[PDB]
Parts: sequence; C-alpha cells; structure tokens
Amino acid sequence: IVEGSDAEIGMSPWQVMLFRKSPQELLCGASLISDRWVLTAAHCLLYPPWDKNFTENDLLVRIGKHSRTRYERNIEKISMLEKIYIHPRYNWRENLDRDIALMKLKKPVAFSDYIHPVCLPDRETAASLLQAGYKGRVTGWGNLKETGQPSVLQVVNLPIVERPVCKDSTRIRITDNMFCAGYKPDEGKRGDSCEGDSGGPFVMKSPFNNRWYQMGIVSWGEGCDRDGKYGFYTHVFRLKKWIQKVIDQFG
Amino acid sequence: DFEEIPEEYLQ
Amino acid sequence: EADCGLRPLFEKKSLEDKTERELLESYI
Ligand SMILES: NC(=[NH2+])c1ccc(CNC(=O)[C@@H]2CCCN2C(=O)[C@H](N)Cc2ccccc2)cc1
Ligand code: NA
Ligand code: NA
Repeated sequence: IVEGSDAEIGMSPWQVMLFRKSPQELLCGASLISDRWVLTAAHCLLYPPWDKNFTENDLLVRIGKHSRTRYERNIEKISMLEKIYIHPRYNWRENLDRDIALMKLKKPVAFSDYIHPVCLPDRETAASLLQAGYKGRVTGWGNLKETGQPSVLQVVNLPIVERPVCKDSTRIRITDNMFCAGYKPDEGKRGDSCEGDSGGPFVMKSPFNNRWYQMGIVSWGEGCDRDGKYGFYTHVFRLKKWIQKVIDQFG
Repeated sequence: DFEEIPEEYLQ
Repeated sequence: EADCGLRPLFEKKSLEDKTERELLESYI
C-alpha cells in the first residue's frame, strides 16, 4: 500500500496473508468470508506468463495478523488448504478478466477479536455503493513504493473512479468484471495498492446496516500511485454467482 | 525476513 | 454469515476506527 497508514488492531479482521511454505515468504493478500472459505485473486495462484502455478500443499493461510513478519503467538491462526478453485473463465492470457479464486480450509478457523469474516454484497448494496466518488478501503502488507515493505498491515481509503476515466487511463481492455479506484491528479490526495497487496480486499461500510462489505479484490495496475493511473479491482458482486456455486457444491 | 513459524504447520 | 462484517473491536463495541468517517462522508 502506497501512501497509507498503519492499521489499527482489529481494524480488518477478515484480512488474510497467503504464505509460501518453502521458502517462507508472503505471496498475496486474501480475505476471510466464512469459517472455512478464503477469497483471493486468481493471479496469486495461477499466472503462466511468470511460471506461477501454486498447488494446495505449497501454501498456508495466516489469519488474524497485524505484523508482516513476526509470528504473532496467541493471536494469529495458521491454516492448511483443502482445495483451490479458480474461476473457469479467468483470463490470464490478456487482461486478468475474472481475477478471482476461492480456497477451502482443511479445518474451520475459530473467530476471535482479530479473526472475523467480511460480508459479500447483495445486488442492492452493490448498486448503492459502487458509485464514482464513493470511497472504499484497501489493506495489505505489499510494497510501500513502486520501486520498501511495511512492519505492520497498511490501510488506505480510495474513491471509486468513473468508468470512462478508468478506460482512458490505460491501453489494457477493461471489462464489467473490474472497477478502478484512486485519486485524480488534480485532487491532491494520493494512495494506491501495490505488488504484494494482490488478492486483498477493497471494502466499504454500508451506511444502511453498518456492516463491512467486500466489493473488490486487488487485481492489477501499471506501476503504483502514479499520477493519472488507477488501481483495478475484481468486481466481486459481478462474480458472486460463481462464488455461490462453488460454496454450495463443495461446502 | 520472516520469523519462523511453528513446525506443526509445515508437517 | 449472520454476523459478517461487524468487527469485534469496533462495531460490536460501538467504537469507530480513525478513518471510517471519511468513507461515510463520501456516500452522498
Ligand atoms: N493498484 C496497483 N497499482 C496494483 C498493481 C499491481 C498489482 C498486482 N498485480 C499484478 O502485478 C498483475 C499480475 C499480472 C501483471 N499485473 C499487472 O498489474 C501489470 N502491471 C499489468 C497487467 C498485465 C497483464 C494483465 C493485466 C494487467 C496490484 C495492484
Ligand atoms: Na484506453
Ligand atoms: Na494514481
């Protein structure tokens, strides 16, 4: 996260760290959506252009964390993966269309002050809140600058951007399964997600029921925090039928 | 740069 | 889940985090 701040304790209790077993390193962010299911970006797990193809036994999920590097004894919980599910139409060849994956945990995780699931949006919450200018919140342990890494989880609030501005900022083909967010050059404030924040959640707090909803997944961008560029996020609601099919069939 | 995690999670 | 999206250290205690008001002020 570029130009964010340190998270408060328990501020993002759905934030998950995807962790490589060997060598031991951070791979991606992710989010907790129930006691047994974690949501992430498909490119965190499968990206053939970079020879990336992780299997279940390669990875762990770490939940309840604040510090990036420390083993947070008596606070974090570490879970093994039963199965990875990647969207069947994830487009790794072109533009990361449908950049979404689910991971089923081997055993359910106990919730705590530090571990708690985020909601997934219904159609009406998505329609009401996914509007240009409305702000969401991104969190992660990724890079602090394009070109280092934070001591603790970082947070930044960012406005959703009008679709024509998103389209006009890049040569990559945008789809309805994506949205973009960030400040415009004239707006003064700045901030972005970055490498290492991939797969983490873009969340909004509903003013109707005071619950946090995951509207997006950190997906892609060109550089980090560049003027005139925006971060792109997987549109969770647009892909929710697939999420529900997986959880209903395999949960 | 990461603190080692308990061996039980790697078995 | 029925309790999703309600943080134990914030919503469940009626405590606000330091920047959530910025989000609310944008929902216009
Ligand atoms: N908001 C940001 N500035 C930002 C930037 C990057 C990331 C992590 N994601 C990435 O690094 C992804 C993975 C494949 C290449 N990539 C990228 O973001 C590429 N820079 C642009 C690209 C290439 C091919 C298809 C789609 C987009 C996450 C966030
Ligand atoms: Na364009
Ligand atoms: Na920018």
